[PDB]
Parts: sequence; C-alpha cells; structure tokens
Amino acid sequence: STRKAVIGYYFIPTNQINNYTETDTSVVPFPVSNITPAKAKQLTHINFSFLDINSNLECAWDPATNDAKARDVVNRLTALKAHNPSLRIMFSIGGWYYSNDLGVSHANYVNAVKTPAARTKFAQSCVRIMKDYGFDGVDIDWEYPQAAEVDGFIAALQEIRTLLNQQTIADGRQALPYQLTIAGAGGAFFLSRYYSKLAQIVAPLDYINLMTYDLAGPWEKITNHQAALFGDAAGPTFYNALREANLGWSWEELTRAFPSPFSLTVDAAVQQHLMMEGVPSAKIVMGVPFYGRAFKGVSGGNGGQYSSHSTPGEDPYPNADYWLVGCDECVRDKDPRIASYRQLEQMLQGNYGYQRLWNDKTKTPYLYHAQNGLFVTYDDAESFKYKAKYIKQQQLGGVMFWHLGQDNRNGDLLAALDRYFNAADYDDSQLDMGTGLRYTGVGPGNLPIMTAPAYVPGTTYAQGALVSYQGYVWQTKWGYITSAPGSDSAWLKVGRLA
Ligand SMILES: C#CCO[C@@H]1[C@@H](C)[C@H](OC(=O)NCCCNC(=N)NC(=O)NC)[C@@H](C)C(=O)O[C@H](CC)[C@@](C)(O)[C@H](O)[C@@H](C)[C@@H](O)[C@H](C)C[C@@]1(C)O
Ligand SMILES: [Cl-]
Repeated sequence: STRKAVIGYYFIPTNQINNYTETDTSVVPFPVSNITPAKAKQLTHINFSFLDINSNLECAWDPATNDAKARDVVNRLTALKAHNPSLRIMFSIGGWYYSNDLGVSHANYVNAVKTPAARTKFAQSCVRIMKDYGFDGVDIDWEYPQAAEVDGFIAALQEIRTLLNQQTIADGRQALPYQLTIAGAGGAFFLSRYYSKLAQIVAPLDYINLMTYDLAGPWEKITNHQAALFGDAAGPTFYNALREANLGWSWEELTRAFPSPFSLTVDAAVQQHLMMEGVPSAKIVMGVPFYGRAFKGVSGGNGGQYSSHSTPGEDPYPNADYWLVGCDECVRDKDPRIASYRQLEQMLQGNYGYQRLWNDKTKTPYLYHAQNGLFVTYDDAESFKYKAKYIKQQQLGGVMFWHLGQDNRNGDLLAALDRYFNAADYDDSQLDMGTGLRYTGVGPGNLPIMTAPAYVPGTTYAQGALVSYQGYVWQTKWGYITSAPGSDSAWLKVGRLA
C-alpha cells in the first residue's frame, strides 16, 4: 500500500533560465510545459537542479541568475502540484560541476559544514531558500564529502532536518511534510568515503538516492555497462574499497561482507547499503540513467563490451570530432560521450549502423556500431522491468533518475517505471531475473534467517559448527570451542532466529 517514490531531476542551466521560453527549443530544449499532467502524476518528486553554496557559505542561486525568471520557472513547476497532491518539487544543491573535488564551488561545501556556526548559517539558508521560492524539500548532491568532512556533513543534515521539521509544523504540512534527501554514491570507491558512518548519514533523510549509474565511462581501461543490475563474469571486476573502511570489524567480518574483487553493479551498491545496521531498505532509492555513455575505438567479437577503447576522458571534450554517428544533441552540446535516451531512440531508428543488443546477465541493453567501433551503455523500458522487480523484491523506497529532459517526447521511460510499480494489469511474477552474479556480502544489517540446534554448555564445537543462542545463529571460526557464543572472538554471528 506504500507508493514507490519516483524521483526525477529537472536540470536547467542559468543561461536558459535567464532566457526562459516555452516556444523555442533551441533556447530551452526542455521547458517546464513538456512535463504534462500525465507525467506530473507519474512522478512523486521533481528535483530542481542545481543551486550552489556560495563563498558566504550559504545556499544560493548562481549569482548570474535572473531572480524574476528563476521564480517564474519554479512557479511553473509548483503549479504542477495541481495535477497531483503527492507531488513534491525539491531543489537540489550541488551537482558534479559545483561540488566535485576540483569543482568551482568545492571549498564552500567543505567550509559550510565545518563548524557549528557555519552549519547553522548554511542550514538556515537552505530552508529560507526553500520557503522563499516555494520548494517542498532539500536535496544535497555533493560529490563527495571525504572521510574527514563527513562528521560535519552529518551534523549539517541533522540541523537541516530539525529546521525542516519546524517548518512543517509552522505550515501545517503533516500531510506532505518537507523532506530531506541526498544523492549518494552508487559505487564502492566513492561510497567508501562515508561508508563507515552510513547509518548516521541516512537517519535524517527521507531517502538516499543511490547514483547507481555512471559506473563505467571514459576513465576506465575497458568498456563496460554503466548500470548493470547484476554482474557478468566475462566483465571487468574491481577492488572492493569498502574492506579498507574504518569499521573496526574482524578479518572474517570484513571478508564475509566485502568480496574482492567484485562486480560493480546496481545490486552491489544496494546490498552494500543494506549490510549496514540502521540503514532501512525503505529509505534506499535506486538511481537510473535516462542517458547512455558512448565509447569509440572498440574491438569486435563481443558487441563492443569489455573492450579497450580510445574515448577521450578530458574536460572539455578536446576537439570537434563528434564521432557519435546520428547524435544531433552531441553536436549541439559539443560532446559525443553522452547521449540522451531520446536521442538514442532516433539513432537506432535511422540508418546510422547501430545494433541494439542485450546482455542477459546484466539485464541491460547496449548499442554496438560494428563498422566504426562504437559502444553505448544505456537503460530502457526493458532493463527497467528487472530494476523495478528488484526494487519491489528488496523493498526499496523507489527509483530516481537523471534526468527528465532525456526521456523521449512521449515520456516512455517514466511511464514504464510508473506502470511497473502501479499498473493493476502489469504482472512481473514470472519475469526471470537471470543468472548474473549477485553481491553476496553479509553484514550486521542483513543477516539471513537461519536455524540451528541450541548451544549447549560443555559441548566441544569443531570449526564451522552452527549453534543458536540468544536470538542468533553463530558459527565457530575454528575448533574446538566451548565458550558461549558472542563471549569471545571465536564465534561469528551469521544468522538470526525466529
Ligand atoms: C549532476 C550532474 C551532471 O552535470 C552535467 C555535466 C557535469 C555532464 O555530466 C554528465 O552528464 N554525466 C552523467 C550524469 C552523472 N551524474 C552525476 N554525476 N550526478 C548526478 O546524477 N546527480 C544527481 C558532463 C558530461 C559535462 O557535460 O561537463 C561539461 C564539461 C565536460 C560541463 C561541466 O561544462 C557542463 O556542460 C556544465 C557547464 C553544465 O552543462 C552543467 C552545469 C553540468 C551538467 C548538468 O551538464
Ligand atoms: Cl509523504
């Protein structure tokens, strides 16, 4: 009976705000009016993006922004709520450009959360901006706080939470309370920056929206799927950085939670969150891309998958060779490395030389261009069936996506997600989830239900013996043990009872 969240980013850059129009897609390709009533109903959240933190260490619009045009654009979004009383228009602070380790505003994020007075000033600025512009909540997309900054970041979420809760009371908004989310890492390497303190990060949130995409890109040696649901044994594997996090666990605890190497998948990230105690499945939201990542210079044989490649990683894109055949948006944006789903439909439909292929382990599509040596990893309405089924099975909070302007005109990706969660006549009970590699880590937060004979005092237990005691199932790490389970370092808690 609890509706899955469906959280869609709406991005619009300052120049497009300042020149805003709904009737000239060469100035504003994706005006608010493209979000029809039918789409408004299919969404639960729209994250307006991006705001920033300025050098006064406050939430702020880009200072080049025209305030009147900004208010007008935001009002058009909040008008959508007339079609859907569940809808929230969040705003989002950060993004890669502002907040990455070398981003233009990076130090402001670091400083804004550093001290108690700075957090007070920052937190207040967030809720003031929310109220002043009519937003329904605050999303933080800082990519990413490093381990040293993480206590500040946590305290800043806690302080924003408290102020949001005051505001909910003031405005009598218990029916649609003001919400706090973050865009959280969706792969272990960035996740490791705050993993040890995950429960504290998630506690003040309504959701943590996992960025379980961009798991592959020009920075890797080898082409791969950017958002594989499950692992492909033929694909690359990675060092599990989480095993080096400051957790204080034992060798066995670490080994049983963090297999390494591992397959960098959506399912990995979700399980890595669930493993942690105090991180509930209902607060975890699976991110999906509405775009593809394109690679050139690939070799044939396996559809361009798991190939070396010659895709430039530099920013800005280093020349005017827009080699992604058929991609008109790429020419407009001067970058061939990203293509919207909208665009990819057109590329596949025209005579551009792509095949659409399907990897039945990862449960994701990909384009291959055999003649030129191109590979594109993306998501579509089919991959979303498996991802939606997984969402339901794991009792996650919902789905998030970047971004709305990349759906096709009819909004088929959004419609498909809404249908897989909510359509009375949609049935995925027979949908086969395949034999891709699952992430098998177990931690304190996701012990399976087990049974075993009750521990008996005086009994000598060999290595691997399983007993039950005080609510859990326990396993000896070596033999022979007679100590009560949990009373020393010889027992591993492996399961929970009854
Ligand atoms: C959050 C994300 C992605 O940001 C956008 C870039 C970084 C864009 O990055 C991507 O779209 N990545 C895929 C999504 C990855 N998502 C996230 N990291 N986070 C997320 O999804 N959060 C919810 C890159 C390629 C770019 O053009 O960069 C060019 C230069 C190469 C750049 C930085 O000049 C941009 O042109 C920017 C000037 C401008 O377009 C906006 C501000 C950035 C944007 C929206 O295009
Ligand atoms: Cl709610």
